[PDB]
Amino acid sequence: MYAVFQSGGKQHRVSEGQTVRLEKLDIATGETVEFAEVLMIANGEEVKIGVPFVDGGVIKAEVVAHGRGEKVKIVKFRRRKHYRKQQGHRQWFTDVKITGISA
Amino acid sequence: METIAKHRHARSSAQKVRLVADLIRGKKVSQALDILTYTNKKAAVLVKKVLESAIANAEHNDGADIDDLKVTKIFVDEGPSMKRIMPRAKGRADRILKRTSHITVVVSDR
Amino acid sequence: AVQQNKPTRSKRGMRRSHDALTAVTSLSVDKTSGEKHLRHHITADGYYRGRKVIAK
Amino acid sequence: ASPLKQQRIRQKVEKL
Amino acid sequence: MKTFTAKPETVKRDWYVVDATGKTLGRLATELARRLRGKHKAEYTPHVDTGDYIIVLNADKVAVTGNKRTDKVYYHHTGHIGGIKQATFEEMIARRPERVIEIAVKGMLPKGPLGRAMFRKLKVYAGNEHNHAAQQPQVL
Amino acid sequence: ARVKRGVIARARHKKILKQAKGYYGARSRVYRVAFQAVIKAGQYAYRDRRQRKRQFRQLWIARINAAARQNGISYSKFINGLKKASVEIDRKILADIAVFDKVAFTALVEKAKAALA
RNA sequence: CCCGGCGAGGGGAGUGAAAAAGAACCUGAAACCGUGUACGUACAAGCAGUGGGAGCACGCUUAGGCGUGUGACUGCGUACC
RNA sequence: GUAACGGGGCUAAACCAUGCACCGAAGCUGCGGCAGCGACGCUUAUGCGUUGUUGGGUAGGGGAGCGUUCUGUAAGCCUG
Ligand SMILES: [Mg+2]
Ligand SMILES: [Mg+2]
Ligand SMILES: [Mg+2]
Ligand SMILES: [Mg+2]
Ligand SMILES: [Mg+2]
Ligand SMILES: [Mg+2]
Repeated sequence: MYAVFQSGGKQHRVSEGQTVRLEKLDIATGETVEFAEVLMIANGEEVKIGVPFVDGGVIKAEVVAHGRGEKVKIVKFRRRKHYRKQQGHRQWFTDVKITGISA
Repeated sequence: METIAKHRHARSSAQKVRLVADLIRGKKVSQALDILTYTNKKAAVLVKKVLESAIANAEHNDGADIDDLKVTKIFVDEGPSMKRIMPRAKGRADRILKRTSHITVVVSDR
Repeated sequence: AVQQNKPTRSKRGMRRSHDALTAVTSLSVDKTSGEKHLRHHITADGYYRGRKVIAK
Repeated sequence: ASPLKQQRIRQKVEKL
Repeated sequence: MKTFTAKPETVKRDWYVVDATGKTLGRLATELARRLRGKHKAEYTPHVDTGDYIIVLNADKVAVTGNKRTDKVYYHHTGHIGGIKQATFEEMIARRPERVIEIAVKGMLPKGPLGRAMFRKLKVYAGNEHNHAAQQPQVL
Repeated sequence: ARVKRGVIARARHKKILKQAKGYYGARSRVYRVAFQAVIKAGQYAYRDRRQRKRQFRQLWIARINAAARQNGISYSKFINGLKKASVEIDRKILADIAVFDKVAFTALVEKAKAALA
């Protein structure tokens, strides 16, 4: 099977895949809580039942994974002009990973 | 070491002798002389005693013999710019550098 | 009769391109061990037939 | 004496 | 992981062939160039490399707009000063369908490398079959 | 009492001086780079990065066009079908599927094509 | 002791914790100049960086498209004071 | 030196009218975070969850910081 669903950005493509994202909202952990994200898989994608749009019905979902909810990155990013160099700011958004239990 | 034999100053520029000792490098040791003893000018004699050194120096520090060897590294580095002053007309500036150069040449083997 | 910027290292050698001497291609003579200039004969003592200067 | 060990000899003793 | 679509270093090419003769003029250039980049092509993200061979034929037949045929001019300029500039008709230049009239196409595309030898991938000839001397090797 | 400002010396300079993607010359040799090279990048990265989400945007929707207009009907009419379709409608980057799983895409084209009043 | 011109200078050997401490001598940065190696480079236009980004060189994960120098090619794009 | 569409080219790829579709900016939206500031909950110096909101900026105003040397700190502490 294959997949797709959003919640910030439409990153979902691969199978389970273990792949980046955003996070919860109070602080990732590692474990999980078993938060199955909600329907949108183009009926997966694979199998003679390679169904068209998403819902061949309701209740075709996945499950969490909490692949490891952290990460820095850093990007310099600091402007300039011709009579002042604001040169001073960096601001990532943290991030959580995931390995989503397949469709 | 695999026997060395430098100079130290000797007096005669970086580029001037970086020339000469480019012919030497790779083959050599036996070819040392031949291709210096003929190839003309001055720069190319202040190598033909640092080669006779870097050979007797492999018959002392190193027990190696006068037919082997290789000349696996040469380079001429920038010795102190020996400075003075020239007249000219009115005076302005005469930087005049009497420029110099250390030698180091190294022979070893396959 | 003067430049305006600085002829970078890059160009330092883009004249120098051509120089890097070339050396020889020498031969011996029937009578010296392996000397001989490219035109003058035995350095080893000095001659070609015989009494060139002082020989044998 | 091999023409470099000769270029030696012949001189190292045009010394002695 | 992270998307974009890879484009090996190309890894795919072709062998098409198209007549021209039919008075289609210039408008042909378009898909004669998009198909030289990748229109119909819905894969192989260009912008970096890509390609797709074509071979046009004759060309010495393409009605051209309306009056254009008599008037349209080209101007080469040799720059060897002597005060150059070389006006020339469509009429007069169709007395030699080489690089031009069919190379009103090299101007519909990128220019610079890529867009450089991205256009030699055209091939011209001035009389289809009979002296379509090009690689017979399989066309469409 | 003293300062011998010479200790915060290169500590201030090496600081940026370490900007040697080559760059070139004193553009990573001296302090010509000063900022006049790093402060450069240091802005180029601001926009010409910020720019990418429209530089990969137009990207997809060239492919997206080539696809559906290679099945009949193009990125203009196409999206129209798609949008008129509530829960039934997602959006590019994945409308890149047309390059790893055609039929999938080719199927989307259907669903889009048919929705068309 | 050895090369050298009864030179410069240098190589061994001795000293000594150390000579990478050798007397032009403590630490030994920068501008600047060499030698080694890897990627790039002989149809290619500009403040030379940015976003892509292949490929090679390299270390990698009992794939999972990774770190590193590189950077063909292609979107912008005329240093500062 | 074409050189008075930017060009290639368009007899529509020009013009009038009409209409749907789409591309398009840092605008708006979504989403993860920063700070200043009024509210809700809670605790409760407080904060913190949320929440309304504001943060282009030269002359200049105001407010927090960073590190350099010396000083008690200290015959303390690192340190062959
Ligand atoms: Mg946008
Ligand atoms: Mg020292
Ligand atoms: Mg090339
Ligand atoms: Mg990159
Ligand atoms: Mg401000
Ligand atoms: Mg101010």
